[PDB]
Amino acid sequence: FDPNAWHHSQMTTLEAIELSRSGGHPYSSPNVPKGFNTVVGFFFDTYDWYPAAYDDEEGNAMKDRELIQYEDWCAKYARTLGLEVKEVEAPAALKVHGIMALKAYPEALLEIRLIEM
Amino acid sequence: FDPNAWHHSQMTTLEAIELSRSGGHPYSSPNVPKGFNTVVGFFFDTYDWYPAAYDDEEGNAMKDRELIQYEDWCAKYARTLGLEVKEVEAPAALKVHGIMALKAYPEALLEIRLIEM
Repeated sequence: FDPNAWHHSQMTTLEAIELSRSGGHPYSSPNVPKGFNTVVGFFFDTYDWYPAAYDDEEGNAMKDRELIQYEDWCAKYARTLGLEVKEVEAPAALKVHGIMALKAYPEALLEIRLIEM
Repeated sequence: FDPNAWHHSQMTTLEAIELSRSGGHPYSSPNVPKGFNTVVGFFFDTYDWYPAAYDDEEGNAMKDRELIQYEDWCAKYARTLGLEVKEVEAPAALKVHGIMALKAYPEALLEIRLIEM
């Protein structure tokens, strides 16, 4: 374990630790229109991120079987319900895995899937 | 057994039995636009109705605690999501309790609450 190593969250290990202790996370997208969020963003806005969360995935949250399911569900119901879906820039921690952009869904839809079910 | 005694579903006892045996129910509304349905309509379109279902309520399905919850849920999320909500004529089995109209929600919204949850 090295303190100075670059963490897969695209910051120093120390910075990752400070970020997690402050209740933050690295997976928020920039310039997300108000009332929208990405699945991964809303998930860690709700639940706690800890630096070792995606060690096995080398930081690629979008390999999480849990988050993939949520993403598939949100895509499905936003379409059948005629909801607006926005495209937003991926966070650096996902840009480094080849994900350039993410779908952002209405927060009410995320609330149903991520909190109620 | 009186086959011609009036059932609270607003048909003869015999008629209610025959309707139940054919997989029908008395709680559908007339002239519901395609892709919409009421809570009570969708519920019994999904699950089996039997004549004695609402003996205790003298046929007022909208006194069912479950169905009240589903209705409250759909009104809440239809509003927050900005979904279209239509007003439709109540079926006779509810007009007899003073309910003149029911709210009709998008079928996708009903699928979530009544089947997935």
